[PDB]
Amino acid sequence: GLLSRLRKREPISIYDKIGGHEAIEVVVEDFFVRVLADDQLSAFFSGTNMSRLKGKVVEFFAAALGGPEPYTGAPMKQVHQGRGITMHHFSLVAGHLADALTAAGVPSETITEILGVIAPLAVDVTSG
Amino acid sequence: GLLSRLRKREPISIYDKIGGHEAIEVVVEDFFVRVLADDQLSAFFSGTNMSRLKGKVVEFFAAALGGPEPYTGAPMKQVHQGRGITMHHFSLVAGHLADALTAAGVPSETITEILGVIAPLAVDVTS
Ligand code: HEM
Ligand code: HEM
Ligand SMILES: [C-]#N
Ligand SMILES: [C-]#N
Ligand code: NA
Repeated sequence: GLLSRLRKREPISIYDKIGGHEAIEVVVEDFFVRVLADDQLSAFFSGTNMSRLKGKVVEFFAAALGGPEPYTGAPMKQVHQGRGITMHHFSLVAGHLADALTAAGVPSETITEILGVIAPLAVDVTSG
Repeated sequence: GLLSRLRKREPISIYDKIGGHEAIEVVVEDFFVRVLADDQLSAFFSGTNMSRLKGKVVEFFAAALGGPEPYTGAPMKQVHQGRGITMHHFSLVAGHLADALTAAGVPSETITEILGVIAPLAVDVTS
């Protein structure tokens, strides 16, 4: 936990400074409200079990940002390959994530930092 | 509230000097009376859930004006996209918001300041 980590002189992760698992859950739920309300994006999710997807995305984001929870989903490249996702769609999704973070009161500098973790994933997510 | 914020030595926001969230609620009500009575604007809001929109507008204005709570709604570009809103329409809306602020007793200088915050948003809202 954050307390145990501080006793061990480990620096505070992005996961911990934004509020850990509960913060991420709330952000991911809001993120998908936004993504599914966006008609440039909704159709990508037409065949998707959304409770399941959100579960996996919480796990992925938590792990990417320094959380201790395992990611129990499939590899990014495999999942996204062939879905005709361009950098335009990736960027829109990134926008909605930034919006969800903003809505949750995450400081803008920390959102930028998170975007810097997430942006390089576009390589695995997009077709081009 | 403003009291706790001053104790922290935060400078007084536009939000705080106009009376905070309660003042903005009152203005936004009157604002939309003006907008929906305007024949050049009202059809845009045909079938809109006004109650919901109003809460989001209050939230957006509060945040834009330096208020404590984040805006949690859709960004201005996305929400206004594909509506064909012109600078003419935006100007009318801004005019209606100015008149609502005036009617609420907000000093002219502060309405001018608020319009300075609002005016640059025309880039996202229009065309
Ligand atoms: C921001 C970077 C992104 C991350 C971290 C991410 C993460 C994930 C995760 C964890 C899954 C679940 C994998 C599994 O089921 O094991 C998934 C699936 C999926 N993602 Fe993404 N994703 C990202 C971007 C995108 C974008 C930009 C799109 C399209 C606009 C997209 C569309 C999909 C679709 C359609 C699925 C499949 C759901 C299903 O199985 O039907 N993702 N993604
Ligand atoms: C003056 C600056 C403006 C601000 C701050 C503003 C703010 C907002 C907000 C907060 C929303 C709701 C977003 C959401 O649902 O998450 C919205 C939606 C909307 N706005 Fe504006 N707006 C502005 C200008 C305009 C103008 C000029 C028009 C048309 C003349 C307009 C017409 C609409 C319409 C039709 C909606 C959608 C309502 C619905 O959901 O049915 N807005 N705006
Ligand atoms: C991917 N959500
Ligand atoms: C826009 N109301
Ligand atoms: Na695939």
